[PDB]
Amino acid sequence: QVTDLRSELLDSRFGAKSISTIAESKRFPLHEMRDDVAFQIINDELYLDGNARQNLATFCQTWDDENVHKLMDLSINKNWIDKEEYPQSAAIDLRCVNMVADLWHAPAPKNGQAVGTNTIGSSEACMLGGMAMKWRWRKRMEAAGKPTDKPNLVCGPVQICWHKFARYWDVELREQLFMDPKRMIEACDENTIGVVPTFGVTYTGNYEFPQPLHDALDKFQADTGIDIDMHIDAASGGFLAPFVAPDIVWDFRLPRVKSISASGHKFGLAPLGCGWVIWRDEEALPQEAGQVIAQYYEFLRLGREGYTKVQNASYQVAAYLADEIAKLGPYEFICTGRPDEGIPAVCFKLKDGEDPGYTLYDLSERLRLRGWQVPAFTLGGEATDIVVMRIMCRRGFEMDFAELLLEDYKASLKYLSDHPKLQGIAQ
Amino acid sequence: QVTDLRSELLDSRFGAKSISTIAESKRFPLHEMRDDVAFQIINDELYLDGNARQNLATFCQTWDDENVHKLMDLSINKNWIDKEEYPQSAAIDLRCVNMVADLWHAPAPKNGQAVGTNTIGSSEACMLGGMAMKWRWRKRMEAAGKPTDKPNLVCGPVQICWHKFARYWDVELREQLFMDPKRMIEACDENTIGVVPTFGVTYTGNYEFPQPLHDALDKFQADTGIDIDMHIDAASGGFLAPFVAPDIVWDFRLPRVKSISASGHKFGLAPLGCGWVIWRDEEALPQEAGQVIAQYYEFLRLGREGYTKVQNASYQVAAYLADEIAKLGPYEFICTGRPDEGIPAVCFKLKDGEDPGYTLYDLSERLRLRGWQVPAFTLGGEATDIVVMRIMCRRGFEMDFAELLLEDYKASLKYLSDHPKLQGIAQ
Amino acid sequence: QVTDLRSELLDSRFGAKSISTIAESKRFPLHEMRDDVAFQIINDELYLDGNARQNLATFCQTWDDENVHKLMDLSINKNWIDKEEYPQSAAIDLRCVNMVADLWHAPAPKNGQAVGTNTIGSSEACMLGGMAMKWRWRKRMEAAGKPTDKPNLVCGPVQICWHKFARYWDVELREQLFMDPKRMIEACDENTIGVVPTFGVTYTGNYEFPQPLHDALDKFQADTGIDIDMHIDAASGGFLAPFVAPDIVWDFRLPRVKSISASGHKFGLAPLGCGWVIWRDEEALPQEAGQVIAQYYEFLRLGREGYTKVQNASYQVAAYLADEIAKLGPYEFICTGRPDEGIPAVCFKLKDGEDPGYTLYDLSERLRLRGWQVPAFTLGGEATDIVVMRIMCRRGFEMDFAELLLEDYKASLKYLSDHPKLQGIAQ
Amino acid sequence: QVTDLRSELLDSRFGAKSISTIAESKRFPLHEMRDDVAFQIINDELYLDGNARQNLATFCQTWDDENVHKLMDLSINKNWIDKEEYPQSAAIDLRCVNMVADLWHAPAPKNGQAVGTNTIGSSEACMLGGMAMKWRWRKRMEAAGKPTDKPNLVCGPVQICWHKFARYWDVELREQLFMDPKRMIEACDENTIGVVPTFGVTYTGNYEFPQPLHDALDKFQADTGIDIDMHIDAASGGFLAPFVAPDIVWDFRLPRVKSISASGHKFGLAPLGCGWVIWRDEEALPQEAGQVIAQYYEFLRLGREGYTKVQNASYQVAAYLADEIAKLGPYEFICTGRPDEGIPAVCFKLKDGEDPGYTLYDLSERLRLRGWQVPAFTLGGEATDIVVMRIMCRRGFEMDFAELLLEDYKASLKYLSDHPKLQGIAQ
Repeated sequence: QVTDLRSELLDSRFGAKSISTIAESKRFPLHEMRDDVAFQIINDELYLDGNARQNLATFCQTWDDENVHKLMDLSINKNWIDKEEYPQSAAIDLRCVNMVADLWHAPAPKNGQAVGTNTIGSSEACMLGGMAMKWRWRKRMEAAGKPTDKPNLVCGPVQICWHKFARYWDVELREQLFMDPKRMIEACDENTIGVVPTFGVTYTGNYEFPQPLHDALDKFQADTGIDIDMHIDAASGGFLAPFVAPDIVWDFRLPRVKSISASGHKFGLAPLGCGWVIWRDEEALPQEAGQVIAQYYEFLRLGREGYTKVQNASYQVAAYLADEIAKLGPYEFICTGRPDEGIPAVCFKLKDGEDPGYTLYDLSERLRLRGWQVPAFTLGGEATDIVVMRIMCRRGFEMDFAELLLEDYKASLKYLSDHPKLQGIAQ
Repeated sequence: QVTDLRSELLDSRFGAKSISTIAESKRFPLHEMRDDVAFQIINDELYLDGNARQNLATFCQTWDDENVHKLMDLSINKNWIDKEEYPQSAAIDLRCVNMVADLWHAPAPKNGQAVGTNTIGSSEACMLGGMAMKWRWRKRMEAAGKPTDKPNLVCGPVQICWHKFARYWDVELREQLFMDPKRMIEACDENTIGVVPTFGVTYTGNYEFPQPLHDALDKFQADTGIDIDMHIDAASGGFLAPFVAPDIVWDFRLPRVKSISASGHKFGLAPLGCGWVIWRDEEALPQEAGQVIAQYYEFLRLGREGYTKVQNASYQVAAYLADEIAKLGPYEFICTGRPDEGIPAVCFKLKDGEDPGYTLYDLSERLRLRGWQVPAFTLGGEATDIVVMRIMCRRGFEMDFAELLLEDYKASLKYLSDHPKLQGIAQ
Repeated sequence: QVTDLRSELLDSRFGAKSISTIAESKRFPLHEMRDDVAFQIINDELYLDGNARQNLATFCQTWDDENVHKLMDLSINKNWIDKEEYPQSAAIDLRCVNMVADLWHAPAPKNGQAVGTNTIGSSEACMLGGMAMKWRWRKRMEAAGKPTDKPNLVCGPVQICWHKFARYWDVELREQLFMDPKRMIEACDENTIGVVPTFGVTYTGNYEFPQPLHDALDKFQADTGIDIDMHIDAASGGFLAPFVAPDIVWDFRLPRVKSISASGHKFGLAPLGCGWVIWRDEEALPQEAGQVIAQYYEFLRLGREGYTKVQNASYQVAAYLADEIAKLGPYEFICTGRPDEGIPAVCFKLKDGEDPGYTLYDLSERLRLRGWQVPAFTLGGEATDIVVMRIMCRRGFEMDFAELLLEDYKASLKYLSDHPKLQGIAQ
Repeated sequence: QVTDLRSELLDSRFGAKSISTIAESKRFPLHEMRDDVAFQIINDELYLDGNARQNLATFCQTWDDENVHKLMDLSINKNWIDKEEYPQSAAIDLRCVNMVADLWHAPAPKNGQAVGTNTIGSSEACMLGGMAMKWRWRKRMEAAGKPTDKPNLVCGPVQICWHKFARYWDVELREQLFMDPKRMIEACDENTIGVVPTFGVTYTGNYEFPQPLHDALDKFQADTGIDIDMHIDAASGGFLAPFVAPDIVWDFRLPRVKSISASGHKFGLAPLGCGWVIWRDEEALPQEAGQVIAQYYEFLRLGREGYTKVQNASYQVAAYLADEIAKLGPYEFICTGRPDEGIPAVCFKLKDGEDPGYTLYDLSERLRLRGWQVPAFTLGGEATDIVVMRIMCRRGFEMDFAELLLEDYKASLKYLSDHPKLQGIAQ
């Protein structure tokens, strides 16, 4: 009892009885071990997790500066949930709502504060905008006096964050890289909740433009009685276009856009995982604390100048990888990465014509051997045997890193080329 | 341009031109300032926020050791969203699901992995369990074949996390510290989705015991044909009773308990803000990453030993404050803080008979002047003019701190004792 | 024994038996506890102490950069007591004595090393200079040869750091913000040790000028035989005026100024709490280590450039608060805060005419509710009818902080405006 | 202009124009340099200062643990000066006063708080006690009615911290290792202020015992009318004997002892430099904040157990060095270092008989060559050609260090022995 306790006292962390056992799992621990052994046994499995620096499949953030770290450390616990218990965090939250609703061109608020909402993620943002539009539609059309059972929410080919809404909220849904302006309201002639055109969302890489379709909305209000609003689902374009392509018009510069939704952890440099919903004016919405601190710090420290600089760095790397991989092999880029037209990413498939002995699928793993989490994919359609690869570029992926990735690319190209029987490594 | 730039280079933190302006607000910054001045600008706001250590109105956590700090530091970015991209975080997630669904006594899972779900908060947990049992009821009673427009979900007098459900999910809801076992199913005997009795909820203090009502459920199954299940809403109880009062019956030890909901940031020592939902087994449920890792670390480091020691410390200090403030003045404690009956908290009101020259509203202010966020309240009922105070105890509230609070209490007593006109300071 | 000691080893700091007791007080501890639990026990007391950042009643320093911090860390123990054990600390000490005796315009020392002395505080400085000039007077006037029992040291109405001297050093104490040049020596024309006119000491805020009175000393030398020297008690003006207002005559630029006394922790940016005494040259004086080094670091890092920037920032925010609170209510500022005339502070009182339903005593309370230690006072005179408030500004008090104080000021205005029965909350 | 500025921006600390000049001195810096260059130029001269670890001439502290360092760095600003602005530091101050006045055996205070005073150094303590007993001597004498012009304060032969008092406070002073009990009052039969016998003072190494002289005091009270009190000047015995020699009686266990003075930075493990004065009870005294935090932390963390352990470690090292150096050469230890008799130190001279070719003056410098600041001295008496050396032992001087010191001793012994012309290296 005493001697083994003494050994438990003064011992190397790799000499104790506490560690030589397997980790706990299927039951609750009956006793307590030393905190350093627990810390080590946890740290090792996240070592096994992988290297997130080279994970090019994600858009979420990777790096944060020291001051952001200190700020989130200061704000670990306290919440903005209610009013006075922590009064300044809610104030800063309303400040950032003001700043974002300014950046996306809102009408100047009369009383002095904009209308918006911070959210945990983009899904909550989309669901909020959805039931908001549903509420105003039902209210005014009941003012009209006709009954309801068949409300179709148009557009949104593969977005499921809204299909969950339409699947649970009693909503029918009926819907080039995008849909033409006419068929849009061909399916949306009379009855409709809302029109949701994406903007730099994860699945549709490059912008699905709102100016071409707004002319449609206007002239089919002029033609037939139905006047329908919109909601842009800008998961990233909401924090890219106002810096690197300001002229192109997608915000409340148009009349009929009533609400806009974005995520701040993709490209808003906000670490935790956050989202924003912004409404045009009090008339828009119906009847009815750590991430804000880091986002406000980023807003102050960087501003339009620094944000333009960082997003232009990312677009630069995207252009570089595009051109060089283009002269690597027989590729056909669907998504190149120009600031005017899409988010900084490169999605490309093998040439229509030929197979170079090796499928793209099996190049991804020869890259993985080095630690590059570069993903290959197939799209959802009538053709199911064309396969693409996407190398998303983000903050914290410097040009040097792109060069090392391209060198490992080259090495993989040589290995598969020589040993030709690696043609079908993927399922 | 050059001279003031040189001044910008080598300057004290409080001599720069960038600081002497007011903070940003109603618009987006056009340029970028230096990181140090932005860091300070933010830091003094959180200074003005208040002192969270002495904020006794909250139940959420306050302090976390260094190991959990660096561990969450390591896991800041990565998420449990899917299997491949970060494989071990989801593994540890399912591990903690096993741990919890063990701690609340579940049937041993056949394949080897328990059923459950981690969530962002207790609200999502409550909503999820509610929709789940709604699906169960609708599907099976439609296998019976009779129409459904009259679903009354009973119990839960002041919980709004479920009133939001019943407000949006087309659900009518019809409903001593608790209600007697007979009237319970009186309101419920025929049509009913579920019965939700709380357990250590934020407003209700005492355990609303499920054993007395379970015999009721059984014998009105035996009497009338309706067999109705249950769902415990154990926000704080779920992580207290299995350590400091194990014998008391409340989890799946009873047959009809189909699901349990808890919050892990209240008394589960999990920092971020988390929740747990746990289902009995596969038959129950319908057809259709930083919190887990720190909660797993605390599970391993403390276990049953450490957790019992901690919650018993909290119950200890809660008993101490009870007795001493009891013989300070003419008080009537409704919530004392015994481990058998309630969460570690002390809620007391004025004696029914008399007023000691001062309300308990104004005593909160004379406590506040030194930083004690002790909240006074009024209860919800037909009688409005009886006021209470709650001095909730938690981890990180050592006993000498309690004696300090009591000394400041004494000082406030003397002060508003001498100057008797401070009788109606609160609105 | 063995089990409880095992528990003593593996335990959270809030589960240990050692903490669950009250702190020690009325006796010496017989045994020893662990260092972490004592560290926590102490830390929570300083938590309860208050927030020194928002304590505007003090003039002493609040913040110091990391370099001076780790520097005083390196110098924690060593002493400037003598040359033999630590020879360079005394070297830097004599260096900064040179620096100061320069900054206040001394005659160039022949040997190359100025005369002076670093001290622990301003009180010891005042006593030292007083005893020095008393020795001078007694020795020379006994070289004249007439008896000495009637020494009246004039000026210094409310300074007690000199009245302690005059209390036990056998000195008679004889003595429109300041006194006119004639009555000054009216009280003094024959027998007198010295004339002590302050220079923005703690109690008298704005400069009591020595130029107007020096012509007095000169021509009552020319008229009657008595030649009297002086000693400025510049507790703050000694480290403010030579940067932000240099043209004024107040140091040894005048002939009869024999000594100067200042404090280095007020506006000299020296952390510990220090003082300086400086003598004209060797003839004046009678026959008979962490502060210096941090003050030397700040001298080198900032110099005239940095110090000017800093004190001008403080005067800036002091003017801001003046104008804003001036247009808040019906106030009459006695001390505004112009660099030419006073230290950076704003002392104001109620208008002579009317009371706005609330005294300025009770406004300090509703400011305190948020943490602002803004002190209200009563003046010292034959008339106890006026109450004042002083909002002293210092390094570390950014301007956005000032606007935050102003917003809380506004809130207090509204509150005690609506509820009028708060007429006399202060004793 | 611009190119040199960009060079000053991107540059090693040893490539800038700022460093190539020597440090500032005889004047105030006109401009500001970079703070890192200033920090470096300060750091290197402290390098040149010396190594305080091997400075065995001092008794003051050398090392403090991490927690005391963080407490002091937390309190580097706040003061105990006044009651409200920092209320808890003063509370802890009176706590430590209670604990010290308990440790030295005071009568139990009736109200509950002891009488005492914290001070900056020992000098202020001695001066305070002196003026206190002077005041009582005066008031009692006034009641008796005889004039006071010849007050002699006995004892204190080489202490100057009291001779300054007697030099400025109009006090005549008339006064084996100590003076016999009879001659003490032989110089003090009738007129006397006080009797000051040291205890652990720096100059008189080993205790000047109060029990032998107290019988004297009692029986010359019984013999002639004069009843005279005492004051122990225990600069180090005050924090030594109550742990390592409790039975010996020198505190208020005796009646006539009215006050006791000590320093807390020598052996009280208090870093800053502090002192304590303690009075018997209210009847004793006349009619008219960082150090305490660290001393209170030491009191709690260590207590009687830890303090006994550390002082016994120091006495152990003192015994070891004594025996070993006695084995080295022909030495005659005057101060050996036994716990019953004196402070932990070893003072020794050369044997009266012979010179071993080298004096101990010149052995100290051959020790210095390695870094050992071991000092040699001569005493003030009738024969001043005997020379001693003292190796004071303290906390932070472990046995290993004593062994290395002895080895360097041995090496130096050989060098002087061989080269015999090093007879008179000291002045």
